[PDB]
Amino acid sequence: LTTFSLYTIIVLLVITSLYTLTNNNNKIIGSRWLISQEAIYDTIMNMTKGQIGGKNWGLYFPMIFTLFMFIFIANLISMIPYSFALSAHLVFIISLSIVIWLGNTILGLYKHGWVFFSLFVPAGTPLPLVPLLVIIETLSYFARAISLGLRLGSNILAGHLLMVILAGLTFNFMLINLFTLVFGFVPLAMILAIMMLEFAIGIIQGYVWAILTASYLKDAVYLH
Amino acid sequence: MQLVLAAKYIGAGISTIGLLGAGIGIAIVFAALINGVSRNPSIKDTVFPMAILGFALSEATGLFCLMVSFLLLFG
Amino acid sequence: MQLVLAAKYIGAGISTIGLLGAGIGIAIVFAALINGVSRNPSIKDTVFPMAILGFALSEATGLFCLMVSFLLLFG
Amino acid sequence: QLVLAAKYIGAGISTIGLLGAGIGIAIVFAALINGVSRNPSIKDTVFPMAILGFALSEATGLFCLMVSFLLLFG
Amino acid sequence: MQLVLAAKYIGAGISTIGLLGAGIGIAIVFAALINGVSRNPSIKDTVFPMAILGFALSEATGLFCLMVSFLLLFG
Amino acid sequence: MQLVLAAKYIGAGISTIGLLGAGIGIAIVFAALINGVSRNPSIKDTVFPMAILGFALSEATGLFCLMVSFLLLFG
Amino acid sequence: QLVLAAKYIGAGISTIGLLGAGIGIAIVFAALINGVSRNPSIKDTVFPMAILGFALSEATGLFCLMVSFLLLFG
Amino acid sequence: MQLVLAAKYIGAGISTIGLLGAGIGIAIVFAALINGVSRNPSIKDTVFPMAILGFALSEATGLFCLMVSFLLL
Amino acid sequence: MQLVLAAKYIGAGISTIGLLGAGIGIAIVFAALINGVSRNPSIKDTVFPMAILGFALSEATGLFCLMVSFLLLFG
Amino acid sequence: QLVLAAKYIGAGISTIGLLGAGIGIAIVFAALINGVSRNPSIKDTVFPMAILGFALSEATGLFCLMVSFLLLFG
Amino acid sequence: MQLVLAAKYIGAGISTIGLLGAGIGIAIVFAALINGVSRNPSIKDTVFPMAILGFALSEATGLFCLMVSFLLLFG
Amino acid sequence: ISYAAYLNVAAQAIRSTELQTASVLNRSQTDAFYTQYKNASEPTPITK
Amino acid sequence: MPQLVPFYFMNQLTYGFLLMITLLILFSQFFLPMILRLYVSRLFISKL
Amino acid sequence: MLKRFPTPILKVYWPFFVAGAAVYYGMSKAADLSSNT
Amino acid sequence: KLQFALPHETLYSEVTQVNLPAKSGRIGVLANHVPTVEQLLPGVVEVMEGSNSKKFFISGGFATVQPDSQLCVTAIEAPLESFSENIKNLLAEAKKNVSSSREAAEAAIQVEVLENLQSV
Repeated sequence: LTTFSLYTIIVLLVITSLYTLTNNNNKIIGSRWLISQEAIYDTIMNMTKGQIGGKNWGLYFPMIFTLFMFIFIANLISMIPYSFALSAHLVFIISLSIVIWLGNTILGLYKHGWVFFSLFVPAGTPLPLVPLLVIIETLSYFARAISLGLRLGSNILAGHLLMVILAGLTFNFMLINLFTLVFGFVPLAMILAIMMLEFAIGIIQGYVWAILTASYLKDAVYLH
Repeated sequence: MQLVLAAKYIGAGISTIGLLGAGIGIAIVFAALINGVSRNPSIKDTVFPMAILGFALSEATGLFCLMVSFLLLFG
Repeated sequence: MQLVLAAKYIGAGISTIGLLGAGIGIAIVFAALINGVSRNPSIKDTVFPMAILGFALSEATGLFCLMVSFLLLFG
Repeated sequence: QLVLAAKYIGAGISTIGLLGAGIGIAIVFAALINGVSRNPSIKDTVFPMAILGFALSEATGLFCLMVSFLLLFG
Repeated sequence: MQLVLAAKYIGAGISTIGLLGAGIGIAIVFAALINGVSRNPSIKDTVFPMAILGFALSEATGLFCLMVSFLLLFG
Repeated sequence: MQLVLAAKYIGAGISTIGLLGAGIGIAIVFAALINGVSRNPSIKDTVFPMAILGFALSEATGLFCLMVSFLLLFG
Repeated sequence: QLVLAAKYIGAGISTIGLLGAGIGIAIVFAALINGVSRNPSIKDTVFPMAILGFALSEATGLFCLMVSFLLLFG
Repeated sequence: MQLVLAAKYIGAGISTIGLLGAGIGIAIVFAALINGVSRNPSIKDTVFPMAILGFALSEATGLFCLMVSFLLL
Repeated sequence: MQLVLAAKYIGAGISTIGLLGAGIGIAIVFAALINGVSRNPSIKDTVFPMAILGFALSEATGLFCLMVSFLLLFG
Repeated sequence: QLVLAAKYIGAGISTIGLLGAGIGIAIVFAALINGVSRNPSIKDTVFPMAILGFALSEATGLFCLMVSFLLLFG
Repeated sequence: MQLVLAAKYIGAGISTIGLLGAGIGIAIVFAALINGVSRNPSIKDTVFPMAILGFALSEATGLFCLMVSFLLLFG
Repeated sequence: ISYAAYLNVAAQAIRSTELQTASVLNRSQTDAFYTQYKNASEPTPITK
Repeated sequence: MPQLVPFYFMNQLTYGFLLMITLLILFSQFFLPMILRLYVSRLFISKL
Repeated sequence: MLKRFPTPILKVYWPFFVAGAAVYYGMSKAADLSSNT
Repeated sequence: KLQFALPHETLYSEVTQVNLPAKSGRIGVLANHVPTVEQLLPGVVEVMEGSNSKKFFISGGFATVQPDSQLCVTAIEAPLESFSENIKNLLAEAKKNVSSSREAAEAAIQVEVLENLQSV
């Protein structure tokens, strides 16, 4: 079939096993794998109660949880060496960002009427530069549109490409003269350090996604 | 002409340098926020609106730079 | 002439670099605002007009870079 | 040919822009450490503020990077 | 000849970089003002003439630069 | 031919310039770490993993610059 | 020909030197504002010193400006 | 030939610039060490390891710039 | 000839860049003078000649930079 | 002769790098004087530390210089 | 050769840039001196020897830049 | 001279418009003689 | 490159938007309220 | 184990879904134009 | 909370914003604030509990946010209205006194008080 289609299936199957094969039939005491997804549940519950913090925060608490977990699993799958990304197929992540951004813009229009453009008066400021601050607030409003997706996309794509380029160099490092085969473990360790870093910047990015589109959702639900 | 088309691709690169300034700038405003809020924990509610105004303006200088880049790119 | 048309577009890109300085400037003013408000809790009524004035003047210098850029780019 | 050369050269130029972002991220984190060390107890309010500030700092750098990519690929 | 006209427009761009310094400079003077008022509001009236003086002098270096920009650009 | 290969080498060199800011960045986070820890004697256990996070993030910006340098250098 | 172009470019590059002096001037004045706010009363001694510090910082910039005119006019 | 060989020499030169940030970086770390030690006194035994760690990481960024110069050479 | 003479002028322009650091430098000495004098109220009789020494030394680097510029410029 | 031109140019570009070390070195000694003036007594512990840092900051500048000579000579 | 002699003059200009760093550097040491001495008063006896050491190496970095500049310039 | 001596002088200055009360005035006027003693020995009871 | 620019975008996006809606419903109705149940159960015994 | 606890999502997430259909359609056309090359 | 306490008074020994003139310039303390000890310079003080504000002229002292949100302010003697024309006349004489005669520092402090009084 299609590698992308097959890996969308792998993400679904990983997520299904994480709330089935992790505890047996609900044991109150808790089972060691499920302790992780308790802490994740709580720190995003108390975070988006911290952000949007309405009474509809919990209505967007599943949404912010599946925006976490999607990015969280798809930046472990792409970290497998022989594996074909979903998230580093940028077109889905950037498109998803634009969907959420438009669904914020429409939500803002719905919630804050035609006085939605009062959002683009940032604060009470001198009147001869009130219109300026509408232009360069709206410019920033759809700079917010692409930043959120492209941040995550660039980090993951660049990380894998960096590792692969260094791997290709280290292939030829270990296929040339024996003085280069001395300290042959040191480039392997260097690539390993980057691989450790690439997990870090992906997991932080899932949190950055979910705080940033909580900040945007704060803007969209409540005026400012 | 190869020279004119080339000039767009070089010139775009040159433009991109300017954006860096706003980037440092954004961080500076946020740094002050963190320190400020630490120094008086209850200042947070007053200051946070001020912070968002400042963020937008500091960022805006970067945006203007990026617009000129796009004019060379797609001009 | 191909050189001259390319030179116009290039000169614009170079000018775009100038914006960065104003960008750092904006941040410095707002950082000061945040620090000051933390000191007094209450200076802001006086200081906020001064801050807007300071912002405008810093911004104006940035705009001087921008107008030279547009003279080169368009003109 | 001249146009192709210009893409590769042009791309290089754009990369200088990233340096500012690199400094920026650090400034937010330094402030995080300063704030945390100053209050102790501010950490829970300040930590989400700091991550947001980090993200925004990163965003300007990201735009520089995207112009670089755009020239490289076309 | 074309090279001369090219050099004028390129050179115009190059000079524009000098303006960035003044953009930071204006902000520094206003930052000092903001901090001064917040640290002692009784200083404010004394500091304000000195602030305007320092602002003008800082800005001036940039305005000299901007005139050089027009000397290159127009010729 | 020669020009394209040359162009690749030049662009790579320019890209190396990008890295410097991240280098300084790593130091800045560590400086804050030392200064904070000397203030509290005790913040350190909480702050140390936070400091590592800030380090990684700063470093990553530099990694992006480097990988772009590699794309131009190696192809 | 090439020489004419060269003096215009060289003049451009020399103008950049001014940047440092402009920053310099503000740093002296910033310290003036900071000092006077600290003492309320340092100012009588300091105000002459501040004009001195300003002049000297500015003087470096004036060297930049005259080189620019020496290329451009000369 | 000439253009490519020239480009190698030039490209190497540009690569040296990246190192300057690390140089300054190292200084900042040691400055912090001195400041910390002067502030606390007694913090030093914990703080000195932290300073060494920060030093090493700063140096690594510069090292990357340096090796790229060597490759171009 | 045209290229060599041109190169004198270009090289001179480039040389003038170095001066910017000295401009900031003098200010750093004098800022410390003002700040210092506000710190002691009374150190000043020692500190004023000490400061002039500091000024001169920072300035000297500037003069060296200017010298190379003059050697290129005048020939 | 393009290659020979480039050889001399390459040396020049490498010379730029040294400016950073000049600032850096000063920062280490600035810290020394600040620390020592606040404590007095810290100086005996701090001076070995200062010398270590001094050497390290310098070494980066030495590398930049080393490439200048390496390019110049070939 | 026109190209080589040109490259020497241009190259000389580039070398002069290195000096800026020493200019700022020297000023930083002297700034710390004036601040430190005004804070303590009497630290000066120890500190003046320390200050000469710091001055010397900062200056020396400048001298390294300078000698390369002369080497290119003269031949 | 001490920091609190500075504050003391300030407190005395503060008992200077005219809307004052006796207890205030008494708080800033007191009579005492510090007799600096010595090792038996004793420099005079010099007014405080 | 395939990991850079493909042109398979609508094919990709069809399977992509399907995976998102699947996970959204799946989390929201099934797996999240089963965590909220663990919390409430622990608290109900805690209350009793 | 698994149990459906209904969550109102129609009344919550309608603007998101409207945006999804529009972007889906616009990207369908974009994909067809990009698969030409 | 707040304690504004003195030997012979216990003014404000709840309170929401207090505005103080301190060695750190002028300081405002509002709700939770970082736990500090700062010597208050000779001062014009405003204490606000809600919007209501009470104004004190204060001989300096020490200020200490305690980590239990007890703002201990201790000073020797305060109301602003009680302190504050005849005093300006007396202080003028005291300014003369610095010329003639520790007493130099004392009279200098009196001049400082005259500046503070002028602020009132």
